[PDB]
Amino acid sequence: TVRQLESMIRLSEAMARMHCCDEVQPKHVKEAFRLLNKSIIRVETFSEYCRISNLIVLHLRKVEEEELKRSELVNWYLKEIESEIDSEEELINKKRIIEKVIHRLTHYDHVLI
Amino acid sequence: SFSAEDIAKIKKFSKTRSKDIFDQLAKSLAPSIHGHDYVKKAILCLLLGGVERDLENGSHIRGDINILLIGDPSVAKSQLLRYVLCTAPRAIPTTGRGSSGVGLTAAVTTDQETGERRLEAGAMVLADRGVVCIDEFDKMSDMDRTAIHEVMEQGRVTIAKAGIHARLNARCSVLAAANPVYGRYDQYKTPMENIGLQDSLLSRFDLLFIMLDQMDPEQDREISDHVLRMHRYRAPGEQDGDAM
Amino acid sequence: DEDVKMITSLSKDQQIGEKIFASIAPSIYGHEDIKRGLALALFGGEPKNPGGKHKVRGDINVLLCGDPGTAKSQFLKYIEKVSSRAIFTTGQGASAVGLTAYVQRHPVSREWTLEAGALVLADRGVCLIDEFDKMNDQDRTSIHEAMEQQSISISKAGIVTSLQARCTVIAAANPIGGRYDPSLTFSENVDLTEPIISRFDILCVVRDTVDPVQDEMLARF
Amino acid sequence: VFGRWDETKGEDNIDFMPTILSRFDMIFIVKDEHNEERDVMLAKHVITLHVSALTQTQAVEGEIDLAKLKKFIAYCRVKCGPRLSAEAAEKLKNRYIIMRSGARQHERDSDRRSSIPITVRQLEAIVRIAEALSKMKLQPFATEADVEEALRLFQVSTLDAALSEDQEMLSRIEKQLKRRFAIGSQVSEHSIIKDFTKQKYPEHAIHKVLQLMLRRGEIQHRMQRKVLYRLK
DNA sequence: GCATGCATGCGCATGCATGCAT
DNA sequence: ATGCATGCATGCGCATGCATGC
Ligand SMILES: Nc1ncnc2c1ncn2[C@@H]1O[C@H](COP(=O)(O)OP(=O)(O)OP(=O)(O)O)[C@@H](O)[C@H]1O
Ligand SMILES: Nc1ncnc2c1ncn2[C@@H]1O[C@H](COP(=O)(O)OP(=O)(O)O)[C@@H](O)[C@H]1O
Ligand SMILES: [Mg+2]
Ligand SMILES: [Mg+2]
Repeated sequence: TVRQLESMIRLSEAMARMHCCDEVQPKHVKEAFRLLNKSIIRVETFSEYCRISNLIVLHLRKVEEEELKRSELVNWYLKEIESEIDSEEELINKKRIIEKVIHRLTHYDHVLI
Repeated sequence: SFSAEDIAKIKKFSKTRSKDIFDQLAKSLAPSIHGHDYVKKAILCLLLGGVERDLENGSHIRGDINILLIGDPSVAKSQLLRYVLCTAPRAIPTTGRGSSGVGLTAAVTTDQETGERRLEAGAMVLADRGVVCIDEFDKMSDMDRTAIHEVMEQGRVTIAKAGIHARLNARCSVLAAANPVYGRYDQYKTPMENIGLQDSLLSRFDLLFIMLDQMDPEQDREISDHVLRMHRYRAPGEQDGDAM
Repeated sequence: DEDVKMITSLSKDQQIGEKIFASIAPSIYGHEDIKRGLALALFGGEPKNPGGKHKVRGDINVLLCGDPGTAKSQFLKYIEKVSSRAIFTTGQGASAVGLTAYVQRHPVSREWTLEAGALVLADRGVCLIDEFDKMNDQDRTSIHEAMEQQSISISKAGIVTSLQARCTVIAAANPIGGRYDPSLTFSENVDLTEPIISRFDILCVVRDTVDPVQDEMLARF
Repeated sequence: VFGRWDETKGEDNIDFMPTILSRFDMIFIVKDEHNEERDVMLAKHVITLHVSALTQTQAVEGEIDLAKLKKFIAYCRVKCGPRLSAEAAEKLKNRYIIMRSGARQHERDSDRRSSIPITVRQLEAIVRIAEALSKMKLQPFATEADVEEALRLFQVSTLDAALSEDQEMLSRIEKQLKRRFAIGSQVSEHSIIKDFTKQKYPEHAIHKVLQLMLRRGEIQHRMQRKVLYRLK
């Protein structure tokens, strides 16, 4: 939040006081920014599943709002990926993965009906 | 809160009726309440009471009786409790959450004036050789029941706080009124589920009565007749339409 | 005397309302709707009472609910500064002015006094409440009776009194989970009860969506 | 309990136990009866009241002033108090017996314990209402008309609250719709309307059931408002 | 299973009133 | 004759025990 901005300003002032300089220069701001970033720790649980789910939700909601079935969705996703997959083995593996993910989303997560 | 020549009346009535004395006394207990002959007989037995016995070894045998009434709403239990309160000489009403264990049982307070510790009597201590009526008995907490257990067993209260210890007499009798856990008495379920009380508490009670509001047309007709006859009544010597 | 003429001349301006709306909270960036609602609350309305049977109040109570870091307290501080009779209090505790009336010997003057709540002291004024969801049972009951009946009844230490509490209430609050969820209703996102929410005329919802341009402008300010 | 009344659910909308409910003499239930023509009347009435509050404060048609009404009520309460008569007592006896028998029959047929029982307390409440009606006229004895009015009021309030054919018919429609619908299937509103009109049920009941299901969240709109689908 | 709300004893100092020993 | 120690509330600060609510 903005409290982080105030903390950054305070840390820059503290660093300037430490170095006895009369003005705040970008080095102190960079140090404060680095320290604040190192303070934050990411949560460990998966990202690929979230990205695929978000893409599916975005596509389905765009289709619904602008104006398909499960097979149509899978075909559209494969068509979009076409430029990214070079071999048939990877294509079929990704197809199985997305089919399982869609089944989980429809049945387990209840996100899609 | 006695006459002189009513002794002759008492002697004549006794020597005449003999066996019918108990039946007539039970029947005329409360005209305002219709039915419930066994409950009236039990209340009369409470009014009369048993005999306390003391033996050579100092053992004590209780002589008081305890009765618990359970039933559907609007079966005139609170009315009976109020009538007992009015008629009994030393009658004390104590509802479920109205008084706690410290109020029912005497306590110790340190006097600031002299620095000593004194005893303040509780509700049951005051009602020696009397009657204590407890409406909404089911709402009472477990600890209060445990405290009441000693009085119901031997009619004595033991108190001890460092520097003072005493035993007070609590030879009293208890009326209790409670509602079923389900609000209305379920006919199909066993009485154990409906009452929902531990075996020790029921055992320490002497009599258990179950009252039901059976919607029989003849009983309803008789009850309505009695209720409206009582409601239409006006005291003699009072002008009709007078306020109060 | 000349002030009245100046006010009348200002009222003749075609954009007086926009000027008044923009004047509130100069140090707070954005939130035009909040400022407009606060202006409407400050100007107020007119109570009505046909005979002595049906009373209708004219005060406009305002409730703001928002995520942390949205400067909810600054609006309350500015309103306290502007208002001639404004009483500020917090539901967290250790407030300078209490929210419940009581009779006590004052620690300073050592005299037997009856101190009323902030609602009574704010009669014909403004009452600002911060941390509206941290209140206890007594404060909630007092606020409910002051908002419904517009009066406070006291029965303590042999004293039985009824006091008027005609005031306008402005409150600030945060969501239950620390972040507003659009998928749920406003009632489900606040610890308050429906009858309390129903009293407020204006409800404002503040969110912290990441807009790079707005964030850059706020940082510059 | 749920914040707004659910007509089809009937009971379980009251959290109070039957014990505390037996003490109350009368229980009234108010619902938001949504009529297009009614809302306009309410809005116009409110606006007219707001406008006329500033100018005039006068009785509409012979209405008593607040102070006069207060003094009159106090005088009536202080002065006299009436009691019932024999014929009214017999009529009330017959009506109470019939009502209790009907309540027992309804409880047996519905196979569910009513949350609003009928006991001697209700009879005493009716007696009290009749006595109040007689007291209102300063008469020393009540008449049959007062008893009839008290019985009408007690019926309209208590029997309507407790018995809460329209609602049973709505329950029938709800059961039929639950049996016909399936999870994940789509149904057109016209199909439902045609199916239930061929069964000769009123359209308003169907619309009310659909609105209640929408409130609960079982029914959702797929394509605009023409086709519905079932959720849980 | 524990922290907290609500009495209650403990120890103390402080203020207001009065009653008379040096 | 006069100034002071004491009896009687009352605030202050504290610890301790009983009940309950999550
Ligand atoms: N629009 C804004 N313009 C200027 N400063 C802002 C703005 N929004 C937030 N701030 C700053 O954010 C800081 C956060 O403190 P502030 O008291 O305003 O927070 P708050 O919204 O009341 O938070 P809390 O939810 O913790 O009570 C303040 O120093 C304030 O100046
Ligand atoms: N058998 C009966 N005869 C006469 N009156 C009755 C009878 N049963 C109930 N009533 C009336 O109904 C009321 C019941 O109230 P109450 O005694 O408080 O019920 P409960 O004690 O079961 O809660 C009483 O005022 C009483 O006048
Ligand atoms: Mg009773
Ligand atoms: Mg704040």
